[PDB]
Amino acid sequence: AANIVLAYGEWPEYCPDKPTRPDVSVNRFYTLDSKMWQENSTGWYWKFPDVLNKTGVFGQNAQFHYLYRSGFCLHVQCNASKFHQGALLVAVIPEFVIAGRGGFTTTFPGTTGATFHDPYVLDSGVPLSQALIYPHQWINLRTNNCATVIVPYINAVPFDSAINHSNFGLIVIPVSPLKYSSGATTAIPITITIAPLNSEF
Amino acid sequence: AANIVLAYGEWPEYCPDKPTRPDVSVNRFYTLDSKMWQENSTGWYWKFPDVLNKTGVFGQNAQFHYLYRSGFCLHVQCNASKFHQGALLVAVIPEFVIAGRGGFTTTFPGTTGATFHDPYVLDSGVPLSQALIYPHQWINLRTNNCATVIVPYINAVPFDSAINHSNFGLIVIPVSPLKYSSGATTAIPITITIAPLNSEF
Amino acid sequence: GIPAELRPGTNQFLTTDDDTAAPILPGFTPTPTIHIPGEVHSLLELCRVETILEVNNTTEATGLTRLLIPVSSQNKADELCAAFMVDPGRIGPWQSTLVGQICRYYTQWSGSLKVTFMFTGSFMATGKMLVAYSPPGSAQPANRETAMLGTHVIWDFGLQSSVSLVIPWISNTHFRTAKTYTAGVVTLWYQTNYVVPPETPGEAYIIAMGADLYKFTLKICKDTDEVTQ
Amino acid sequence: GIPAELRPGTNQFLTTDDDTAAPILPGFTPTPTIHIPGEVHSLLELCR
Amino acid sequence: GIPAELRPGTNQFLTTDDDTAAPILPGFTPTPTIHIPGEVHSLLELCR
Amino acid sequence: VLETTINHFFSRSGLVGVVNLTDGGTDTTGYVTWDIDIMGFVQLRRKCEMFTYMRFNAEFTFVTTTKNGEARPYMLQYMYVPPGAPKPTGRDAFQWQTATNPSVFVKLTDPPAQVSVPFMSPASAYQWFYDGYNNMMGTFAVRVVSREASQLKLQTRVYMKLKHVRAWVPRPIRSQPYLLKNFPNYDSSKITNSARDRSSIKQAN
Amino acid sequence: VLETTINHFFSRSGLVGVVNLTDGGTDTTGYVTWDIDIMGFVQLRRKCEMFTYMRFNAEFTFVTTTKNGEARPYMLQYMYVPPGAPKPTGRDAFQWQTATNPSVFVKLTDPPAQVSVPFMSPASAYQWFYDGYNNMMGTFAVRVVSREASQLKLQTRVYMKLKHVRAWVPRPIRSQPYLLKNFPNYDSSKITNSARDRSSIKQAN
Repeated sequence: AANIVLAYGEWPEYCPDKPTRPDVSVNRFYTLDSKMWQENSTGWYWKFPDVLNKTGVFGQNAQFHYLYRSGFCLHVQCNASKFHQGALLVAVIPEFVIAGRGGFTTTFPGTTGATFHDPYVLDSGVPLSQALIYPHQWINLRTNNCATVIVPYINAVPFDSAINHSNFGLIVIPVSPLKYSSGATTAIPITITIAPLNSEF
Repeated sequence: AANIVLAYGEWPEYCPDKPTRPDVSVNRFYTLDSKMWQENSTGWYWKFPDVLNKTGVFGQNAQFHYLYRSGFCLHVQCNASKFHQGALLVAVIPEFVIAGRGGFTTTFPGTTGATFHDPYVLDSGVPLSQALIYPHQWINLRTNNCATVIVPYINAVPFDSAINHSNFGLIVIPVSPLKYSSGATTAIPITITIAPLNSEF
Repeated sequence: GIPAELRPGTNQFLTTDDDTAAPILPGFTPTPTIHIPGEVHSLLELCRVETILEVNNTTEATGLTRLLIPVSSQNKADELCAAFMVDPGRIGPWQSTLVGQICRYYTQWSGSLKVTFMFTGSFMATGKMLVAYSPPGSAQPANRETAMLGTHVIWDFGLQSSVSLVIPWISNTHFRTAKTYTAGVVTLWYQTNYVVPPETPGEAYIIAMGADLYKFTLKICKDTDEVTQ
Repeated sequence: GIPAELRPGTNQFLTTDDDTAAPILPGFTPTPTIHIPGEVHSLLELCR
Repeated sequence: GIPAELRPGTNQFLTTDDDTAAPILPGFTPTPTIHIPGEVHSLLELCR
Repeated sequence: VLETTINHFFSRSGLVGVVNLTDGGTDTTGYVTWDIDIMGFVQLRRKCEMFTYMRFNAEFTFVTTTKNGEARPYMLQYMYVPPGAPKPTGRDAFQWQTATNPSVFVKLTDPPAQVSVPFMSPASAYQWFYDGYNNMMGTFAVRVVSREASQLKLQTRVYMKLKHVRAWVPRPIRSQPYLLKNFPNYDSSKITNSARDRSSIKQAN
Repeated sequence: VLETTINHFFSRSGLVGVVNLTDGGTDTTGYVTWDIDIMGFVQLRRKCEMFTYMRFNAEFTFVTTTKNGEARPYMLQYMYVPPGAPKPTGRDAFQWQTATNPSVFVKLTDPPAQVSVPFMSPASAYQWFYDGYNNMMGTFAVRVVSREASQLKLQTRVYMKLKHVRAWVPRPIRSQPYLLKNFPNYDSSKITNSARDRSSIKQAN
């Protein structure tokens, strides 16, 4: 089953004109730790390029190389029995900025990611009902257990520093809480996969 | 070995249209007294046409003839053993003007020329580091012992009085002081040669 | 007459406005132009002329000595000789150049540079130097090894008397951008010890020069911080 | 010069008026545009 | 009307300015010219 | 269909700020600086935050009055300090004579002055969301031109108008009150809600 | 690339000088002369000295105020004395009536007057370095036009703008303070240095 969301409708491409375009182990499938989602949860978010800053050979190439460019291929899976019910909203927010509720961990959560406090406002002070103006896909356990989103490189400058600037973020927020009759597995995992596309350094 | 610097990139030419264009003994090689350069020196400068005001038949033609036009061919040689080390900056400054440190000898040094007081500022109040925006050549004892510079006629009026106005000047400033182990000749001579080009009166 | 309406912006004097002024002395024909060599149509023409970097800048050195990179045979292999920033517009040993001076007239620049070195030793002296460029974001290299681990040139002045290094790219941005800074470092390493035959001085000087490649550009006119009045 | 007569509506500042203002910094060339995905030419694009 | 903006140099009288003045007595045709010998088109004619 | 275009949506010049100048000789600074900020008032601020990236030119107009508002023939100077340039430190300070900072001279009785500021950024566009570690357009400064301080009290009203607007990557519209400028903070304890409340979900009216 | 052109580099009209006029009847001269000099202020002076030869046209603008600065309908006369012509010796002296000296008449309440002066030299260009044994452009003079002296105090601010600039034979930029006008003197005892100083040559930051 192939259902794919091109963000804004443009395939990632190499920059119009020397930077390096490595692919051997550079562009391949990175899979994170799985998030165990439960009835009481809030939902999670990740920051890119940040999440990969220490990974594989990319984190190494993410190191040094003060100029950075790339797209991505994001696949999100959920393993749930037919007796679980719920839904996830999977979105991609450029220049996603967490605000204060009145820290670097909030801005740069790292590999694990972070959880929302007030998802209704996204913790940006912004209504979640409108989050759908972003490249997004529903994961509804009734139909599809997996979603895939293609993100081109989106920035106002052709190159930037991967370390000090995270271009965008990924967000999985349960809209309808997980529900199951007793005896079923009480926590459903969510798997994340990142495949870089057209990386440059 | 022919390495020649055309000042600003224009060969001396006769004025676009009666003046006299004498060459018999008029245009030929004039060689000055040699300057003996030592560890403690400052460096020297000359004023043209002035330096030739009393010379040969040119100084005679420099006399009278209140209108004057010409270019030049400047060759500068240095006789030094392989055991001497140092470097000379040879430049040509149009409308070179010595200022006061707070005299006609400073403005018109004559055949011998004059020595700088504060070469770092050129005694114009101007940084020597930038003197390289002028037609120039390095004399570095490690490689070349001689430099040659071709100067066209440069003025804001087609003709002028050679007596009361010196068009430009020549400058040899040691940048790296002369160094030699004991027993070598302690003073290196510098020879100057002026060949007028396309003189008019 | 022709009906018209005035519009805001009327009767205002804009110092930068482009417009015509009534010629005060019409019918006057100025002196026609003749051909003077060396006309200059841009500042970039000037920036590209390489000039001497003053790398010795110190309370110690006074006269032309500040333009000289000292080198001797007393030094040991693998130890640093001299190092300096690449910051054509900041304070430091770019301030003696045209680039250093012209950049003061503009808020933003970018492009590539050229750094040329000229060795004046005795003719019979010889040895190797290591000219290395650490890019921005990294501190100056700790030793020769890590210097050899990045862009560099092995340069033997025994054979070739002068070497040119080219910084690939520079810009001044994030300093002003974050307001709404490190850049480059060039080092001089002794690869060998300076080698000398008998009865010749055994102390020399390197002369640093710098220039802008054609790629280099400028924007946003302003005035210099140097002048007092 | 060219004879003209002023007309009512003169020397008035209309906040919605379409007109030209004297460029304060002429000869300045701004940073040229690159291609950023997701340009929006109308609100109706959003309402849908 | 036609939108315009005044510019510095307005309402100034420049003694050397070249411009037109409103004819005070229009429709008046002066006496036409006849041929008088020795017209002079320049001072250089005199200096020589 | 025309009124829905982005360009028509940011048009219609309006008031972006007010500063009060007073010439008190020594006791009063005798001048005023105003940094260029679109975000001062929240009306337009909420509209600019609808988009991630924008590009445009600015057009300003200065309406100025004296207290009660009666106008008299005094000369004024509006100087524009480009980004990365020092601002005037005093009424007569030498920055007012800096040629790189453009100025406009107008008598106070005249119709207001207009000025067009182009797109000033080093990047390809302005961005009001930068996640990492803005967008200085410039500053205006005003004084009275005289040798002797003329005792006077002024307020200038800056009306700005965007031109040739282009936007990218739209955002959602903020549902929570703005706590402070330059940061998208929101009260966590009290959270306003998008829609009001009704009796029962099974009843419409 | 455009902002680097010589022509764009000398543009942007700025203040080349200020003179104070006072009409005191007999006790005060009641007029002022100002010789045309580019080199009065050192900002532009340092930029003109970058080149040996230059050619251009001048455009001037006169901003004038009364003390505290309030303006009143008085008539003023700006006369231009070309090089090699006598300057007015007195308020009412007959030079003001000389037709060869062009004049412009403007009411003080009006927007400032502009004037364009062409290239005046006998040579093919101006030169600020002449080694041997300058460049008089002209002079402006101002008075108040009245039969009886009207007690008044003025300052005029002359804003000049170059046009069609062409240069030749560039020079190095002066690193030493200017001691005095018209001569490139420098203190020999104290000599400022091009670059500042640092701890050690082996250390960059």
